[PDB]
Amino acid sequence: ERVVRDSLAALYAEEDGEVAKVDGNRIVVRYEDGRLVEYPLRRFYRSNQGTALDQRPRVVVGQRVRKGDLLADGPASENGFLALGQNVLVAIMPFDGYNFEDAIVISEELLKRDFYTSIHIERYEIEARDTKLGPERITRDIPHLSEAALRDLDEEGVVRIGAEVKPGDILVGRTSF
Amino acid sequence: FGKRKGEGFGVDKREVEVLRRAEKLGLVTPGKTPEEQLKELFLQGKVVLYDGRTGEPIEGPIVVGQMFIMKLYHMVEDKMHARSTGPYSLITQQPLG
Amino acid sequence: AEPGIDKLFGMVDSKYRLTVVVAKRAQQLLRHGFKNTVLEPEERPKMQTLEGLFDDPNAVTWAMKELLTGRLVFGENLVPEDRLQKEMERLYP
Amino acid sequence: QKRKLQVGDKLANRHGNKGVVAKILPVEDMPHLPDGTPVDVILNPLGV
Amino acid sequence: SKLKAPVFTVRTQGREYGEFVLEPLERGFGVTLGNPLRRILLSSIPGTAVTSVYIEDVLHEFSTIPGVKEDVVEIILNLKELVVRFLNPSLQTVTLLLKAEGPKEVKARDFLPVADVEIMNPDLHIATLEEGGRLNMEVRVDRGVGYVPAEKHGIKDRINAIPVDAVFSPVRRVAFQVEDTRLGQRTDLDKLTLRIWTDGSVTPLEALNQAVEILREHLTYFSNPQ
Amino acid sequence: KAPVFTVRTQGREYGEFVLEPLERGFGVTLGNPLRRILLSSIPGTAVTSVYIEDVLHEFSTIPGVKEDVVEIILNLKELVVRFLNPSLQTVTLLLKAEGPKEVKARDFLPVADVEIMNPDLHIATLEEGGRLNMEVRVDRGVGYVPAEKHGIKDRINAIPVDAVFSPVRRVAFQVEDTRLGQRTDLDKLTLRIWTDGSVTPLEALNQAVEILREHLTYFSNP
Amino acid sequence: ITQVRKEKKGAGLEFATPEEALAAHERGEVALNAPIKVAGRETSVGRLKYVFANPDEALLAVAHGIVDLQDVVTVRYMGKRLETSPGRILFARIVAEAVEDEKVAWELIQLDV
Amino acid sequence: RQRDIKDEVWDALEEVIHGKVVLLNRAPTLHRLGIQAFQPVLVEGQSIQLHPLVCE
Repeated sequence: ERVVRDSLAALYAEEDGEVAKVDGNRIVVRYEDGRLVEYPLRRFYRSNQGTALDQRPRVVVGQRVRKGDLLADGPASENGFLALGQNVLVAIMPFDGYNFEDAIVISEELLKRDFYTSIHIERYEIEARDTKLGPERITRDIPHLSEAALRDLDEEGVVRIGAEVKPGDILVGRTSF
Repeated sequence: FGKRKGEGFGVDKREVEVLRRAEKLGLVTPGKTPEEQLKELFLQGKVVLYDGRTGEPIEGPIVVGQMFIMKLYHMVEDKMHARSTGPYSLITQQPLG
Repeated sequence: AEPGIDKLFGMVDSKYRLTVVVAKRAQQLLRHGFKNTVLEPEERPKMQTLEGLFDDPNAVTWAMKELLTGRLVFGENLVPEDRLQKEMERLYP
Repeated sequence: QKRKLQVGDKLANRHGNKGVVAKILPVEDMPHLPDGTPVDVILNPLGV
Repeated sequence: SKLKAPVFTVRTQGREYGEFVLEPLERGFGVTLGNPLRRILLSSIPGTAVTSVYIEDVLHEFSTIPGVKEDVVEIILNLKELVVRFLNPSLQTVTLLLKAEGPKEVKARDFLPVADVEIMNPDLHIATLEEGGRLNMEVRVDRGVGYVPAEKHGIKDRINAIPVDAVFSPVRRVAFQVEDTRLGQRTDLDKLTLRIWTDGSVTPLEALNQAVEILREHLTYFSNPQ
Repeated sequence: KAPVFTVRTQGREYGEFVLEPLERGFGVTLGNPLRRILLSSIPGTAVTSVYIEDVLHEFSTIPGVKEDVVEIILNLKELVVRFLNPSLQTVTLLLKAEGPKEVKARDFLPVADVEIMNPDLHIATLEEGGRLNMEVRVDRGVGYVPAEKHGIKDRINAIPVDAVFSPVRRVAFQVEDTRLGQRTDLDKLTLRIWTDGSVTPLEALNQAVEILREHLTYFSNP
Repeated sequence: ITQVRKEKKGAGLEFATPEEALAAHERGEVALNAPIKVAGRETSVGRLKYVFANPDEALLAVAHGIVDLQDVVTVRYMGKRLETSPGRILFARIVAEAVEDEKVAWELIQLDV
Repeated sequence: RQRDIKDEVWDALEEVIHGKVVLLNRAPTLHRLGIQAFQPVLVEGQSIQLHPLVCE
């Protein structure tokens, strides 16, 4: 319980009061002072190690909140605790050698209710430099490639937010000589 | 076991069989009623478990219960790395990326 | 394991001689396209497809079974390489 | 991307049981309680 | 000394739960019958589940809707719990719409009623809204079998649509009890009692009959030797 | 879609049965109940009781005979009896031998509509002055019934014998992973069946799927 | 699957005739696999009450829950009557059918352990 | 691409790896058996399915 607030993953309340606005992006609270404090929730910010840092609210719209109380969960957190994973009904037994030498067998029931579903964000990048034959630019206009291949690229060459790309698909354009 | 006892369900023959194998194993106390046998057995953190593929009860009861297992940063898709060929480095004609 | 690998190791004075024999035989089988096989039609290694049984594509398996038959003769300096190759290529394109 | 728990991924408890997803067996062919509750994870006891 | 045809009792509680007694059976038949039926029940029973989701002003699953407490991720997570009963067997796909706004709690009730379509769990909270919060979405529920990941089917009704993990199997839990019964002259005979917990889209009796037919068909597969 | 069923039998005793492919999990789903039925409920015959002239109990060895009484009873458990008469439930075979004579199962006096499948089965040997007079009872049953369980005797001093009713001596199935298309976890059900001879493996398997189907028909009238 | 059941219920009691030991087992006085001295020899109840002709038959009976794979019984293997569990001869025939040589397989393994 | 995969293709794969073997090797290689050949068998998932025996 101490970890999340000491890790500053989950955002808490600075004073007793009522939550006027509850949203996934932000949580605004009205305190006893009458002051309106907005808490912009960090939503799926890429970690240095890849895992998504998200913050999900836990307080109903327009409800009482005390000082030092949870407003929204942090990454790997449930109800203001540290939830690095999900506790699952584990049976400790050999199974046809599938659990062999620390190997772990798993029910597809866990995949059913999306237990152990890690959101990972990879950071890709393209940097341009100027050469005498021709510099480099981030554009949608990419030679010898179908529009169907550029289906998920906007005008700027950036992959459209919300698209599903696969290995081989284009993320950012860049052309030189 | 209370729901089973409340509905009107007796003990499973498979359960009594596991209690036989366990009595042979000496986990549970001998001679007591299957509900008490299963009581002491559950006290041991073990339950009568049936192999879903066989149906026959897994002879010798096994330990079950929620464990806070967590997924680790060392997942597969980041690590998987197979290749027929690969573009060779310019500084050295060994394949790199 | 491989079928008859024991008898195969027994046929040779060296497991690696078995290696070179099976290998070179497989090279002959691929260069000639299995038409130079000493395996009878019934002895041909089969494989299960969605269509049905077909000839085993792998030449190594073929060579190992051919060697199990003992119909193959292996040894050092059996025949000059040029004449050998030209004869085997004369019998099979 | 929301990477689910495919075969091979590194699982572990807090007690040092570094584990690897063996075979994600369906709800059917997995050990289950007499009430019908299907076990979520099968652990090798040898690892203890 | 041949055992005749045992009796078969049925004790169901609503549309979700059902009990099915068979007795007396010869020794060994309790689990011999009890288990394969269970397997087919949990595995290969056709059902319905949310396969697609498109929310307005939402480009992907990992987006979050203004004025909405739950993110699109958790919203989809709640939508996976949606039990949709298709009244008509021939029908295999339904696109439910949902428009809600203001300080209200969006539930399975707010789904626009479709002909021959019945939501079994109306109290399922999908998302919480706010003053200025607008939730407009179309979810596609299909009929299938077992579990199909989003990466497999990849169902997208439109561009901004989001593939949803489909837990088709309506059966939630299966058990079966083997009890000691006798016929007076002979003892140790097995007594079966099949317990079936279903989501409600199909009756435990229906699912059991389907499992029976599946097993029987699989036995028909053993007819032609080669 | 439709699974092919490749059957490969060698005589009346052994048979392999490949069913491929089956949707994930169906391999054991078919294998195990068929296995249980095959071992427990296939209509078979066995020597339930055995009587001998000078043998009071099962453990008292036989004079003039190298073979142990228990050994003989064992060979009689191996004795495969086939009832040509579908309505025949029990047959009492008899055996008369003396001098030095290696008894075969064929030495049993022939009974109408009763065929001993393995007559060459060595039951007992005899010596100079040795006499063997026995009567073995065969009943139609299913599965395995220990001597104490059935507890039947045609007469006094008649020895109860563990009934090896099930003509299927063994059922061992390997559910090996086969592939069709992209699916590779499909369940190739390799069902191996060892029978005694009275019932060919295929007959046993078809009787098994028949029994299972019949058991599936029960989910009709509440 | 290859270890005997060192049960304590029997406690090495002396028995004149084996049928007395069978009776004692049926009474529940003595476990099936507990060490017992019947007459001159020392043998458990499982080796007397359950005498399996065929090694296949032994497993046939195991599958019916009649006996276990760890129950020290009497099973006849390769024309020789053996004192061992059905699981142990299960292992023997595992080796045999794995190597397709029934003789040198039984000669290979050690059964009494 | 990824959806270019088909039943026929996987069948062809199954045909070519039939009779062929892959040299599996663990880090770090300490001895001769640090690498060993295995006939490839296609399996669901994205992880190498290794034989339990050769682990030691």
